[PDB]
Amino acid sequence: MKIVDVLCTPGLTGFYFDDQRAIKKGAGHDGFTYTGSTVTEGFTQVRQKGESISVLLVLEDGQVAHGDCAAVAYSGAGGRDPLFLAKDFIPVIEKEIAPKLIGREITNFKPMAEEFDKMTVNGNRLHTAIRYGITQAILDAVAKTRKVTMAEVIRDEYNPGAEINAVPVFAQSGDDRYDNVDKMIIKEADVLPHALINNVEEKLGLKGEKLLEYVKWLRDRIIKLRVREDYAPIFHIDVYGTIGAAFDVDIKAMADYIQTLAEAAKPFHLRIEGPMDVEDRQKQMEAMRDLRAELDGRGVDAELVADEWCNTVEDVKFFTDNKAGHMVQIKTPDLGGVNNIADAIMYCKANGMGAYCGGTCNETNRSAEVTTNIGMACGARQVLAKPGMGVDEGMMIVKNEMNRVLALVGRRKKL
Amino acid sequence: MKIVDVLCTPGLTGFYFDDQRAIKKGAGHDGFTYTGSTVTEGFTQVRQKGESISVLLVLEDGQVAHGDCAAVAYSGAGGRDPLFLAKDFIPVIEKEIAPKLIGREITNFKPMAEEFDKMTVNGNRLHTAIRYGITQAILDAVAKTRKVTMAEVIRDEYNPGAEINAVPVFAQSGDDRYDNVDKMIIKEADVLPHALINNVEEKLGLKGEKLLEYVKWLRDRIIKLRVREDYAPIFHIDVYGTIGAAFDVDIKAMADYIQTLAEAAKPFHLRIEGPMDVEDRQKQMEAMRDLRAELDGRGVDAELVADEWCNTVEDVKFFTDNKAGHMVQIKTPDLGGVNNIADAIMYCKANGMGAYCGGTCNETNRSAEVTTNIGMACGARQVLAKPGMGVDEGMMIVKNEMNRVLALVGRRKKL
Ligand SMILES: [Cl-]
Ligand SMILES: [Mg+2]
Ligand SMILES: [Mg+2]
Repeated sequence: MKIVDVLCTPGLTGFYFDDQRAIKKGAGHDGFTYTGSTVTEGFTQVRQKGESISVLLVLEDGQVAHGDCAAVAYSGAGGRDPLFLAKDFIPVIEKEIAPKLIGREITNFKPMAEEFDKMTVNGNRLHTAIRYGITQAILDAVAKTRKVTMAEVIRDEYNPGAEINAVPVFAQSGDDRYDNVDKMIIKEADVLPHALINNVEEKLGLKGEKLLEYVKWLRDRIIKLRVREDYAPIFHIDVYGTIGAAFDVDIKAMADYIQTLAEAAKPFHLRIEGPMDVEDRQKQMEAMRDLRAELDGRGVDAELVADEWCNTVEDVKFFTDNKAGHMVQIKTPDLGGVNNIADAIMYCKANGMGAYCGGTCNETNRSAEVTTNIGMACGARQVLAKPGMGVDEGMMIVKNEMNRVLALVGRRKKL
Repeated sequence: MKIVDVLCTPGLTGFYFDDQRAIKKGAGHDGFTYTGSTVTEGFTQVRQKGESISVLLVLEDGQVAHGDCAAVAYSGAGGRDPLFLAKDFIPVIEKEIAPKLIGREITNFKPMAEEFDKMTVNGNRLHTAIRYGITQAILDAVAKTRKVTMAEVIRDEYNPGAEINAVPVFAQSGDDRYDNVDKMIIKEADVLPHALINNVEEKLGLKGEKLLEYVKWLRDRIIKLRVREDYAPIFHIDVYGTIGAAFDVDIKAMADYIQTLAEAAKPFHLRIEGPMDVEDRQKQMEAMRDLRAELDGRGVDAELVADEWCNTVEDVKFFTDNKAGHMVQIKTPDLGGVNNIADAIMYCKANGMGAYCGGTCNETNRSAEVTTNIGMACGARQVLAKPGMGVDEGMMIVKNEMNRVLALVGRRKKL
């Protein structure tokens, strides 16, 4: 099957481009908007519409493969590629990438994805978001050519022989950590709520006392609201390094604190994302490794999820190798070509590291469908319900795709 | 080409099933839930998860057509089919419709959709949600057989010789009529905000003063936040009959009051949905017609959008024939077969009535893509951004689908 055409359309995402540098300097509030001057190049406002590029591969048989280019909300922030304005990046795809695809015979997903993930123009690598879209399109093209699900393609090429099963769906609440919890309970998230505990005083408490009461509220809320008695989701709470800050990164003091969180969470199981956030990757690994080893040596039944300083596939291998937490976050848009997600997940598996197949609230419905398929195929420990902060939509996009994929795969076994 | 297999999966939606009867009975808000006894049959809490049924037709070439069965959030309410629980209706599909689809030749969309729309079981019509889902799936099957967009199939069969263009996108705010407005301005909604003015004293104001003030605020908000000065969206406010109630359905008084909103909305054009809500369909048509008469005769360029008592295709024909409003809401989930959306729009356009291609917050990402296609094909006046109350997600689904479909058609025009 040849590719005969390549179309690009600009688009929306499930959220916003936020000027992080402006927000961290003290950008004020006004309704759903931020105020004051923009700090980051390219921004016209501190908050503006998040953008995507839909990449369409017209196939020889007339089918159309579809992937979406997207970046995180903090597009163009520290250590990221420039603000992903479709206007700036459609011309690159149309003049540098499309001619490399038109007339190409569709081969396996792995080699083609890798070619396009590493490709250079003027000796310079492609914007992560473009690699993200183009490889999603390529995966969808392989799947359509072979008449199977994207999951199945990824399984064949990255996880030979394995079963494809449902993956636990993790929902994120943002600051509305009470109302969106209700949403998640009612939509039966397998993992919840993130809770956006990004403030020591306001959100954690100076002694961690606020999060402690939140965990108790959360446990009770589930017991009260759940339709089915046997619905028992896993707690996943992101403390943006505030446990570290509130306890001066004292390994033992953090673990003692975390133990009381666990006591408060029971009967439910507790995952804490980003306990600490220290000053370099080496020392983040060490602090995660040792806090895990502390928790583990004492038999405190809480898991740590890596985030801060764990970005690249190389990072994923580094945190994995060194058991720097119990779960490593695989950051789908940041990794560029979606083949890297599968590589990263499969490394985690091979080394017994829990794999959180993540994403951004600022990507699309399509990009979410694709990476869900990857998550399923590689047996990730959980996948993010995404995009958007509405919760319902993100859960629907991700779980419905999961459900249909399992239906189709199961049909194929009995043929 | 035939359909070779049918798969049904249970799914989520962008929203919830709410027991409307209980909500009117006085169910108290608690977080994102409602307290107390359910009043409607089949409900187990006053708010429960929205449910969908993804319908997949496997065709003999190995492509998979996908349609989503979905109902309104007030599933099971007055004049409605029973609460659309997946577990209740999947077996109906599997037993009664799958055998009729497996082995069926793909001919044209129109006769296939009509057969399945009007299909009976033990003498009784099928649930509107099943008809909704099945016909979507059929439409997609037809498109995939012909290797064209869903829009092009509908254009070919209902709107011959027409171009397919972008359609104004309308966003709903729900009660958060302030912050969600900000969203819509940042995402550049063509029509906004709905505003859920569903209460006389709290929302409209007794003498209309609250809506008037909200209009003023809305106008300033757009001028305040718009990225580019020539963004001039259309105001569309739903008032749930309350202008009728506050002004004793007096035509002159209502005409006078909308004139003031119109004046307060300038430079922005205003549409008011459901100005009144009377005792029966006949008196509803008359009030709509006479109110439009007054405004038109007085040259107040503000429009009236029909809703209440305008439900089926005969109703849309009824409101069209008697110029009862300037626009009519085509209620996509409620109409069953999606072929009926095409018939209703095209009637409206043959007789110079605005066609509002609607939907629900409680349908799916897929149903929204499909009916968006129908809207474009028949050249609707506007389409609802949907599903979900998040706003961002429903705008992305609807508008990103819109842009891709136009890119594909434009390509086909140059082939
Ligand atoms: Cl909240
Ligand atoms: Mg984190
Ligand atoms: Mg209405």
